[PDB]
Amino acid sequence: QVQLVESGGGVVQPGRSLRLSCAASGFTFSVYGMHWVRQAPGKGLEWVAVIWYDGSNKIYADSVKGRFTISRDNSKNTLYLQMDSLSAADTAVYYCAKIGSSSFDYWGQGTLVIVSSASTKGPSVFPLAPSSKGGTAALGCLVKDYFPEPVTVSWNSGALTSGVHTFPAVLQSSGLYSLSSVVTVPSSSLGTQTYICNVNHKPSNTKVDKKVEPKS
Amino acid sequence: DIVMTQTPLSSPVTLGQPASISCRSSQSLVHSNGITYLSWLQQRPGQPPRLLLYEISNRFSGVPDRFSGSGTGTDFTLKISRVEAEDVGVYYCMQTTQFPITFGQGTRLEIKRTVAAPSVFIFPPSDEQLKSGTASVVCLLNNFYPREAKVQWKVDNALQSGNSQESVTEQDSKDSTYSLSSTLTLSKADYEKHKVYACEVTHQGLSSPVTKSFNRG
Amino acid sequence: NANPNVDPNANP
Repeated sequence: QVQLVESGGGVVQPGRSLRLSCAASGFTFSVYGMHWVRQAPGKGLEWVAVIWYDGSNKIYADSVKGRFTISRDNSKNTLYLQMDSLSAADTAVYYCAKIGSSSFDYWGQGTLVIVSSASTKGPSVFPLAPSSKGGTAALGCLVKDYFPEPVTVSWNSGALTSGVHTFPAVLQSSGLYSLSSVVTVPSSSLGTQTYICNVNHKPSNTKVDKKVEPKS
Repeated sequence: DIVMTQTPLSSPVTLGQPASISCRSSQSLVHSNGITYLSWLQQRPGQPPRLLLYEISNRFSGVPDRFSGSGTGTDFTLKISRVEAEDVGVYYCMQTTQFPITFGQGTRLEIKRTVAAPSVFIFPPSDEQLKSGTASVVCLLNNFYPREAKVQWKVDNALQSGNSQESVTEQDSKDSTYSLSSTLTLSKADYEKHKVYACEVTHQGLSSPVTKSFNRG
Repeated sequence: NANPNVDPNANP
């Protein structure tokens, strides 16, 4: 039940700052050093910084020396990372990692930090109703015209998980993203069971819950 | 910095067959205390990395016995005796003997399986989007192998190119298939200029091309 | 040299 939960990701203008958090549970946070690792979209893993169990010593990667600062609050079991003077090269998914088993034994889920000079645009959720229907029908939602990445798409507030295929976003010709999230469900539940898609675009603060009704 | 070189970049292995991933370091990873601090990481699609092996060959908590580790010094190998469906993703080697912690580039493990035919569903644009002036027709291809497929948009029985974008999912961890969505975005004026909207799919599983169509009425 | 697996953790 060792679980690491990160937060603080979003979009930031070049030169500005952003602070990430990492909640630790299931172990004694005060006696383990911590790491920060990042992964650019489609690229590999790159170490960022390490902090001692008490914050007495700190080591940084050469690419982030002088801009990133690692810290921790053992009274909260939380690991922090202040990122100043951000660049488009710093766009990546950032992980915190616990030391253990002579390796990085446990990781957080990852949070996305994007550095872009483009305006933030909220999405517009459109329903994909089941009509053409053997006993397994398909329905979904359309998250269209948003920027930047990402969007959190869940079904039935997280209750519907099987058969879901959230497609990767595609950069349209208008510089805006648009993905689709579908789910195959038994045809006997198109009217007995209610299906709602939950969309959340963090950079624009837009939470949309849209019901996908059938289409006879 | 110790340079980690992983080979190859992609490995197409058949289901149930053994697989092996090599990792090479620029220096010896044996520390001053005589312990080789090399680890193997597994990153499933859309998930964080999880620890498979530490200190070359030691298995982490809840790691299946089919994952194995060998090699010593500067050459290392991660071996899977039976490749299963949960084994999809990228694998990274990591050193923790020096403090500039360096990772490998990664080895993507693609799983070869039998042919699977795609499930073709078409979705007309919503009336809510029609009020916005735009209209998007989605063509869904669900659970198919291999990844190669061709989706052709025929608006009013006329091949259309240039107004459609596609998105293929990653290989699934339950059936090792793929899913594809093709969105044809047109204006409402151009949408009401035609009647029959169809997407024709050709796949290795499909003997004859499958066409899903709807009319604006 | 330092041990990244032992030094950043609490001393036994």
